[PDB]
Amino acid sequence: GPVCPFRCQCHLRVVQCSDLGLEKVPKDLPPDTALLDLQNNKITEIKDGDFKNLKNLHTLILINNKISKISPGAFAPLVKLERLYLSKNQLKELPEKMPKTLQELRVHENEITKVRKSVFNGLNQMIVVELGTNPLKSSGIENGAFQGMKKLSYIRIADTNITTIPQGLPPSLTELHLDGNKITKVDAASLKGLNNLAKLGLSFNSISAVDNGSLANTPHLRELHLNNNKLVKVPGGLADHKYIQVVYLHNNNISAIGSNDFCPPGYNTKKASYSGVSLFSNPVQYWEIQPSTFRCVYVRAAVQL
Amino acid sequence: GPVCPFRCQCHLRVVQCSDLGLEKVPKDLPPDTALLDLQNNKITEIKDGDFKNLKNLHTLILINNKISKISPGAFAPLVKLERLYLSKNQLKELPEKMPKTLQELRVHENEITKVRKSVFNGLNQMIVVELGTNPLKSSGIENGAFQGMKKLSYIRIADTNITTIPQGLPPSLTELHLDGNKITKVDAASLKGLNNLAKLGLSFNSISAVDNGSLANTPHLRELHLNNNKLVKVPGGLADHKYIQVVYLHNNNISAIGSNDFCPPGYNTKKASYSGVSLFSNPVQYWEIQPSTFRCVYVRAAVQL
Ligand SMILES: *[C@@H]1O[C@H](CO)[C@@H](O)[C@H](O)[C@H]1NC(C)=O
Ligand SMILES: *[C@@H]1O[C@H](CO)[C@@H](O)[C@H](O)[C@H]1NC(C)=O
Ligand SMILES: *[C@@H]1O[C@H](CO)[C@@H](O)[C@H](O)[C@H]1NC(C)=O
Ligand SMILES: *[C@@H]1O[C@H](CO)[C@@H](O)[C@H](O)[C@H]1NC(C)=O
Ligand SMILES: *[C@@H]1O[C@H](CO)[C@@H](O)[C@H](O)[C@H]1NC(C)=O
Ligand SMILES: *[C@@H]1O[C@H](CO)[C@@H](O)[C@H](O)[C@H]1NC(C)=O
Repeated sequence: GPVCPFRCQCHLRVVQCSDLGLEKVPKDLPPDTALLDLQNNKITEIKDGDFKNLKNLHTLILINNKISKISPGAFAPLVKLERLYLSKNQLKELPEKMPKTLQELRVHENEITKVRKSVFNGLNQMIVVELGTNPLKSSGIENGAFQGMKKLSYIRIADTNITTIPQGLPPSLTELHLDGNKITKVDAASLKGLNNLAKLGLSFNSISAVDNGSLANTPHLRELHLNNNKLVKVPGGLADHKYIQVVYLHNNNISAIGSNDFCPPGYNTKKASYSGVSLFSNPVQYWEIQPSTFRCVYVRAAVQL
Repeated sequence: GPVCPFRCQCHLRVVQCSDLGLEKVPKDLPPDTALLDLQNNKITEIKDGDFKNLKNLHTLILINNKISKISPGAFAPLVKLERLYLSKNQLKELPEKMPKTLQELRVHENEITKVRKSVFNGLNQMIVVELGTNPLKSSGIENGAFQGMKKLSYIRIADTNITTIPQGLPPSLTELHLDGNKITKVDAASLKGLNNLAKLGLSFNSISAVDNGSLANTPHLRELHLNNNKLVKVPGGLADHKYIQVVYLHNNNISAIGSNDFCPPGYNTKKASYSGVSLFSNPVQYWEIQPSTFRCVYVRAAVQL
């Protein structure tokens, strides 16, 4: 029969092996295991036999190991796998042939420099991907790499070397989080087809420009965080956009605000009302903003100067 | 209504906020939240209002933050809390007035130097405690500190400064893991009353002696790991013990093995059969062990010299 490794706790389909200095994945675990916690050990690779007879496993936590190598399909026997947590390891690339049931993949704080389309092909249950804190550059992401994920709703690539928004992002996305990178411009083509995008996080980059037409490509966008960048003007298209409600622009280089930067000239009843606009920590001062500029805002607390 | 903090994912009673550099616990989370994941942020303290209206919370993950301070009872509003994970933080002591529903407490890799009985009083649902990787000394553990936990089944104190087995341990214990400390002796009094103890992990200490009578105080002990210590002889009492099956003694200073070190002189049918005995990496050599010494072992693979 199955064995609980010495010091681990195996109770009610949970195998708890965190904090033990283990050097490889334990074998002979109970076949009905639903959650496997191997956080904070010293595992250095995942080999082909590591995950056999764990056909009920829905969660695998490998956070904070020393993994620098994963055999292709090492995870494929995990036919019910939904969550794969690989953060705080030493991966250079994403694992190939992950189980098609996968819903969430976390690879925060690795050494990832290449993101291949192939890793993601057929991963049609994937809803969330977290890839931040990696030395990754824009050249390292194949165009349309994330396109094979037809239900993908959330992606975050944060605190990396990327300099442009990835092209060919899946149109199912509702959240795109690209905070703390080295992005210098928002181009319209990267946002093309993102008609379900609700949130766009571009905070803490070096953005100096938003292409005209950019935001019209995210017609249902509701929240736009562009604080802590190098903007010299408010992004074009806010007045004509019908869904935008939250626009953070604090800590930028904006020296003037024109009268139709936020509001169209005539009250447009089809345009959603602003709930939050931040403009503080910019060269423009409250006394340089024409009163009319926020005529379409009716909650006075919404605008923060 | 409730708010999902920007970049977090709130889905099906799970609030996923890992890897965001957050500096405090988010407020206004959905009231039905069952699991809250705040792993890998920059939270520096838990204040009194932090956990209100989270009455369905069963799991709280605060692993890998910078927490150096927790107000007494900050966690008490968490009336359904079962798992509290506080590993990889900067705590100096354990939180006071934890919820009485608590089943598992993990505080691996903190700066804990004092363990008070008071923290554990009334925690009668507690089954597992992990306290390893802490600068903790034996003087820092009040006598009988763990005694208030009447269902406690597992405790691990590993990779600390402790030099003796804690006294007044709860008699419900089935596992005691004290690997990698600075323990120098096994005294019988520390083991007194541990009649449910099945596993005893004392590996990687500086143990030079096991008091006679020690193991008789754990009458139902099945596994005893004493490898990587400074033993000069096999621990007394193994021949008379009726339950011991696994005895690891590799990497010690054992220079001789007497004929009744493991087996009683006459076959004792009430004594459980050895399944594993390790003796390699000791001064005694295979050619110095009288054949009869393992007469009560019938699986020849059991004994490793
Ligand atoms: C950007 O890439 C270089 C290697 O080309 C790396 O050394 C640097 O730390 C990266 N930035 C980060 C911290 O991701
Ligand atoms: C963007 O659009 C605005 C308003 O129509 C215009 O003033 C500006 O010159 C345009 N920029 C470019 C480079 O096309
Ligand atoms: C801000 O914009 C001005 C001109 O509009 C320019 O002189 C400057 O280089 C920009 N950046 C900073 C950080 O001041
Ligand atoms: C033992 O305690 C001292 C402080 O008295 C500490 O500096 C040392 O690192 C401790 N051992 C460990 C690593 O727990
Ligand atoms: C422990 O017991 C053994 C066997 O009865 C005996 O040889 C030994 O001297 C005892 N040690 C002490 C210090 O009582
Ligand atoms: C081992 O025991 C012997 C005497 O039996 C002693 O000389 C020595 O100090 C002990 N320790 C080591 C590490 O050899």
